[PDB]
This record gives sequence, C-alpha cells and structure tokens, in this order.
Amino acid sequence: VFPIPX
Repeated sequence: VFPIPX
C-alpha cells in the first residue's frame, strides 16, 4: 500500500 512497498 503506497507509500509502503509491501
């Protein structure tokens, strides 16, 4: 989930 790579 942006900004999270996963």
